[PDB]
Amino acid sequence: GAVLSFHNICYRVKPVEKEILSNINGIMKPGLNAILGPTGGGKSSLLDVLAARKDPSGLSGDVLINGAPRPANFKCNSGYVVQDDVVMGTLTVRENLQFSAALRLATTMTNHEKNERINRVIQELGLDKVADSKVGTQFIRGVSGGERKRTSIGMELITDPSILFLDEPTTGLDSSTANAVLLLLKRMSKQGRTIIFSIHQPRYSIFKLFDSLTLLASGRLMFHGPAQEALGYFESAGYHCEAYNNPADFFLDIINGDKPLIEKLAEIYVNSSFYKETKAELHQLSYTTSFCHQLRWVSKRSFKNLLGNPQASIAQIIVTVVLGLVIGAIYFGLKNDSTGIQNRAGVLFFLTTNQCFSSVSAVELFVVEKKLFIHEYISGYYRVSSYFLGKLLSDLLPMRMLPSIIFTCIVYFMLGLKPKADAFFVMMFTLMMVAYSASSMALAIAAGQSVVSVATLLMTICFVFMMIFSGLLVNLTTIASWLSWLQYFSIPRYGFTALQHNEFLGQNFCPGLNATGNNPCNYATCTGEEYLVKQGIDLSPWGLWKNHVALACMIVIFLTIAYLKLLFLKKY
Amino acid sequence: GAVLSFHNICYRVKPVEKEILSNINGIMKPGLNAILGPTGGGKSSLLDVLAARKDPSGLSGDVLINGAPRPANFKCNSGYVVQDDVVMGTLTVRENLQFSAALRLATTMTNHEKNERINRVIQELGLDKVADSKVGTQFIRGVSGGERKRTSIGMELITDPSILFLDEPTTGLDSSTANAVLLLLKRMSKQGRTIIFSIHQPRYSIFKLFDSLTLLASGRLMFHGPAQEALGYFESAGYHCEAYNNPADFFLDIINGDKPLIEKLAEIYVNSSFYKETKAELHQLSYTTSFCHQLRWVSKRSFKNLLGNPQASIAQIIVTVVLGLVIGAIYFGLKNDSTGIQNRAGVLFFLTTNQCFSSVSAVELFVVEKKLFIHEYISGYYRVSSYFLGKLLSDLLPMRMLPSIIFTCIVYFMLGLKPKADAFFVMMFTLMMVAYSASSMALAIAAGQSVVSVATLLMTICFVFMMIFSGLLVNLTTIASWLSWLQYFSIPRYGFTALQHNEFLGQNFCPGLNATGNNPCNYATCTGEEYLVKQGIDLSPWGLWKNHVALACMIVIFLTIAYLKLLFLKKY
Ligand SMILES: CCCCCCCCCCCC(=O)OC[C@H](COP(=O)(O)OCC[N+](C)(C)C)OC(=O)CCCCCCCCCCC
Ligand SMILES: CCCCCCCCCCCC(=O)OC[C@H](COP(=O)(O)OCC[N+](C)(C)C)OC(=O)CCCCCCCCCCC
Ligand SMILES: CC[C@@]1(O)C(=O)OCc2c1cc1n(c2=O)Cc2cc3c(CN(C)C)c(O)ccc3nc2-1
Ligand SMILES: Nc1ncnc2c1ncn2[C@@H]1O[C@H](COP(=O)(O)OP(=O)(O)OP(=O)(O)O)[C@@H](O)[C@H]1O
Ligand SMILES: Nc1ncnc2c1ncn2[C@@H]1O[C@H](COP(=O)(O)OP(=O)(O)OP(=O)(O)O)[C@@H](O)[C@H]1O
Ligand SMILES: CC(C)CCC[C@@H](C)[C@H]1CC[C@H]2[C@@H]3CC=C4C[C@@H](O)CC[C@]4(C)[C@H]3CC[C@]12C
Ligand SMILES: CC(C)CCC[C@@H](C)[C@H]1CC[C@H]2[C@@H]3CC=C4C[C@@H](O)CC[C@]4(C)[C@H]3CC[C@]12C
Ligand SMILES: CC(C)CCC[C@@H](C)[C@H]1CC[C@H]2[C@@H]3CC=C4C[C@@H](O)CC[C@]4(C)[C@H]3CC[C@]12C
Ligand SMILES: CC(C)CCC[C@@H](C)[C@H]1CC[C@H]2[C@@H]3CC=C4C[C@@H](O)CC[C@]4(C)[C@H]3CC[C@]12C
Repeated sequence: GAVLSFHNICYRVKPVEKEILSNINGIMKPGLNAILGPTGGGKSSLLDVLAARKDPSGLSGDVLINGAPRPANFKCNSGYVVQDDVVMGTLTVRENLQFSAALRLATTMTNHEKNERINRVIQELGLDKVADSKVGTQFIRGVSGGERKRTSIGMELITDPSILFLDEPTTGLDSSTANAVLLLLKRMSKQGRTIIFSIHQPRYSIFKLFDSLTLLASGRLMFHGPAQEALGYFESAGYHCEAYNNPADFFLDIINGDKPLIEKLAEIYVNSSFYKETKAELHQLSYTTSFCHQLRWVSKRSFKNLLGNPQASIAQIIVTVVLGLVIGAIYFGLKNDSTGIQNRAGVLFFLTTNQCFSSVSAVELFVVEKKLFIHEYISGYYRVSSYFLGKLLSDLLPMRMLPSIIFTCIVYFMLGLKPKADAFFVMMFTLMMVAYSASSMALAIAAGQSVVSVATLLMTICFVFMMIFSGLLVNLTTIASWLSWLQYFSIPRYGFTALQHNEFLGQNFCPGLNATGNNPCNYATCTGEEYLVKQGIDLSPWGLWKNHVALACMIVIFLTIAYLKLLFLKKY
Repeated sequence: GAVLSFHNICYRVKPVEKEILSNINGIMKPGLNAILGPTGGGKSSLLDVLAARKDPSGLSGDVLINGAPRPANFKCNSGYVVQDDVVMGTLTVRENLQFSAALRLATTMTNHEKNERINRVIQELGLDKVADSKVGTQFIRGVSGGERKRTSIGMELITDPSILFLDEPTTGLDSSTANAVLLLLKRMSKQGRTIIFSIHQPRYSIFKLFDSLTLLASGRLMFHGPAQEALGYFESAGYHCEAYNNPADFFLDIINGDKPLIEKLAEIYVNSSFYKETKAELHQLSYTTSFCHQLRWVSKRSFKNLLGNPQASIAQIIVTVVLGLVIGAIYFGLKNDSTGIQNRAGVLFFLTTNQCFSSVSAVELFVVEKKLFIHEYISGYYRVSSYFLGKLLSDLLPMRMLPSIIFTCIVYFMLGLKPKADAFFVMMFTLMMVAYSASSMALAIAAGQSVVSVATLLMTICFVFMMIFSGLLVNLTTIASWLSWLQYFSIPRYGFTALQHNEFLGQNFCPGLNATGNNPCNYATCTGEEYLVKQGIDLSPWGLWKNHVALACMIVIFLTIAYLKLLFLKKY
């Protein structure tokens, strides 16, 4: 079996440094081990500390498995259940179990066998009635909290872990289901699996199931040893219970007071035989799956989440179509007359801005998953690179490409723009590039930010500032010499400039050309080239492709920054 | 005392109609009355049904207080605690208690006395350590769940209610605090207060506190009567417990199975003496505070929430200032030259759009409170009109007015616009009006909508469509005769038109005027009046003020629509 141990553990949290956990020692031999205590004692903190999930800065003690230190593949053989559930709502139960099993369990086993285990676990936890039901979403009524909790438990139970940690496995579950869950854990722990869990308000039948007990309170350790001997240990010191029915309530009624009480009990413990014995024993003793597989399964999960979140995919497509048709009707039949310039520039500007501002929604779905991503990374699911590229090939690439195609296909021929294929495809390509660059910038800004409202604000502000330098609201030749340099950071500038260059080039907007020919007018701006020059634009085709290479470089740089912001993030 | 009763209750929920509650009967005499049952049984549903919070369409039975029907002032003397807490996070505990006491309790009592009661309740619930701490927020670490729950309880406990309903008063609380809470309830119920509550996993000491028991399961009623006699009732029929320690666990172990089991037990009950007796008894028996006070306290709460939510007030002000300065630097020194027209129109358009699009954030804070508003309305806090006007005088009026002032004060003199006071104040007034109209439209759209992402999408789309008709992106004289009518629904059109009219009117943009004077150029658009005409604008001052009256009418109409959308909302 696995004989976990610890000695002289202490912990600190930061400015001022608070000591959540003080001197703690104990041994957790195979079987069933529990951690009772009141709220705020330090239950969850200790549990994470034992499962290598707290920053090692505060930790100041030795955690040893079987005497030898922590194995490097430790996280590949231990499961951890979270106090607050982390389960993708837009998926079903079975999808999530398949995902966890697929990424964590080895791929030598056939898919039929993994599905077999999944069915077995569903039976064990009593989830047949909601096996295929969707977990909670803001649009669909969610499954009951108990079923969600059992799902979180199963996602880790399927891994066949030799060591298992649970933080409040039974919170909100009715008594019968909780009894079923714990009987299952006992049946499993009688095979060598070393289980460690916290719990609130057990019943006596449960309390007889224990094999080792730990009692945390205000950081300090009150008692550690066999479950049976705890009552007698207290009996000797005092509190002749003889009246309470459930020993757990009795144990807490002493912590809660029913010189300082905490210190008194803790010193009684350190003067107990149990602590001497455990100090004696302590002193005496002292990735699974390749890159491609991770990428594929992450991308599939994101496919499903995106299709199930119908405010960034379907709403976006529909509004794009409606806008395209409306624009087509409004600007219909563009004329080479006085009004031609205004309409043409306006439509191009609108398309550019809409592409730029349509990326906020997609990244926002990337922000919310932060916590989920951290939990899944620590647990040992996927690398960082895999998660990044997966979310890219699932969200950024597919959905952002379509709007440009639809917009151009509808608009170009209704309005009456340049009647050449080259211009058509150039317009489509340019819109794609601005869209991707905006999404990249949003990812860079919003990567590793917990809150969405702040990120949305920042991105919106940045886009506004970029828009002021587009080329239509202000003429860029009037910009002061000490601020024109800012115009090179503007995505809309490159997109709009490139769209204007390929449209106005072969155009003349003064209808009377013989009349215009004899005496041209100084302040007339008849032709497209003159307007182009006045806005400060080159005429050479290099003057067009320069914007595209700039956009590509921006894409590369911003994606790299996002990857690093994720990499040096605090995953603890 | 208060002798509640019910008879033949049934309930339905809708398309297909599901019957959540079947035949139910019982009496809840003064004292302590509990409602045990498993998840999904119908606990919360029954509790709401008894407290007049379910739509009366499904209800099909008689709820009688002391034989006489439900008094009209019933909600003025009964408190109701919610299963999921509804407590304003941005406030402290004491602020919330003051708010509830101020609006619900009468104003004859002095404020010192109300504060006295608040302190007493804080002592009763054990919240001295977190009395002034802020409740959970997305920026500040939140207080523990137990303290939040106790706060929700106190907000209703302070009312001195003759009848009190609780849905899971003790969920997540540690045993000691829960014991304290229930001992408090018992001490209070021994004075005539009739308490009715649900609960999960009581302990035996608690179970002895009961005076009446109700056992719901899958809608059906399993047992109703004195707490003591329940065990013997089962004993007679079966299940010779004699082994379980806590009777509550025993009672549920029979519902959960530890021809159909549910129907069998229910029929055993209807064949019991208890049901005969209660059927016999049933057959035998068968605003506080004015408008101004509500308005003031609602407005104060919104002051505090807005100042505590630093993403719609402080961020907005700061970004406004930064944008104003940047604009001032960019367009600095506008010249009456060829470029004058483009820069002038662009700056005006930008200000208009920014005012229009800056209203999404404020309304979004109005959306999230929907659920809270419904709960507070039903409980009997405030009228609808009060809540509306309060949120208006707190959020819409103050914050939306400032941006225009700041924008104009900074911009007008840096750029070099019309050097006349009249134009300055006209510009300020116009910006105010567009801002208010946009906020009104957002309120109309977002009133009575549960989700924020959908509302944000809708408002953004509407503003975009309005913007396409502003007057700059497209010339409105080229619009087809069968779509120009849509331009009269555009707020930015009125604002932008009014800003342009008072600026370009006294301007000439062709620098060589003697050169221009001898031979004017057809396609020249030198003066401001010509450009104004070409965009399709009247020159008479009525041609300016018409936009303002239109904006005012839009404001009035949209606010009225919002009020009605709230009024005919389903408050049940
Ligand atoms: C003048 C108008 C035209 C020019 C507009 C320029 C926009 C540039 C946008 C890209 C910047 C970027 O990508 O920011 C990248 C930075 C990089 O973060 P980090 O340093 O690696 O943090 C490391 C974190 N650790 C320690 C955990 C690793 O992300 C941020 O700081 C997030 C906030 C950025 C706000 C930027 C607002 C800029 C407003 C400019 C107003 C004049
Ligand atoms: C060219 C410039 C275009 C400008 C368009 C501006 C439209 C503004 C209308 C506001 C009406 C309003 O807000 O009314 C309020 C309505 C609902 O009202 P209700 O049914 O009474 O709900 C009360 C029901 N109760 C009483 C039972 C509770 O909200 C909405 O419908 C929100 C959807 C509006 C979508 C607008 C999309 C426009 C697309 C146009 C494509 C050509
Ligand atoms: C989508 C229309 C447009 O992109 C455009 O092409 O013209 C200009 C402009 C636009 C959108 C927005 N703004 C603008 O000035 C300001 C703005 C704020 C928005 C906010 C508030 N931000 C200031 C954080 C949102 O929450 C959601 C969408 C938002 N969209 C916009
Ligand atoms: N990262 C942290 N930053 C600040 N305070 C913390 C941090 N982690 C814990 N604490 C503080 O330590 C105290 C106890 O936290 P802890 O995680 O141990 O809860 P707990 O004892 O396990 O009870 P429960 O399971 O119900 O959450 C709390 O007051 C908490 O504020
Ligand atoms: N408005 C509703 N729409 C759809 N289903 C509903 C609605 N109200 C109740 N139900 C369903 O009726 C069943 C019983 O719901 P109920 O509210 O009574 O549970 P409960 O008594 O509150 O238990 P608990 O408080 O622990 O969650 C549930 O399956 C629930 O989904
Ligand atoms: C119908 C037209 C005229 C409306 C204009 C387009 C916008 C306002 C409409 C078009 C289709 C709509 C979507 C249609 C379907 C869904 C799925 C539903 O579970 C939530 C709302 C949501 C996401 C709608 C949001 C609003 C929406 C995007
Ligand atoms: C951290 C982020 C914002 C870095 C910003 C880097 C951007 C602005 C850099 C990356 C590559 C650069 C471009 C490289 C080459 C060209 C072609 C030249 O004939 C004009 C300048 C131009 C177009 C540069 C403009 C600035 C540019 C686009
Ligand atoms: C481009 C310029 C104008 C950006 C303006 C950003 C300023 C105005 C915004 C951006 C993010 C905002 C911060 C977001 C979160 C917090 C944490 C909170 O505990 C105090 C307020 C504080 C610190 C906000 C203050 C306002 C803030 C700093
Ligand atoms: C439910 C919502 C969309 C109501 C829409 C009502 C708006 C569009 C109505 C309300 C008041 C109306 C305005 C009242 C007076 C004038 C002045 C006149 O010289 C031109 C028309 C104009 C400007 C009207 C246009 C239409 C108008 C603005």
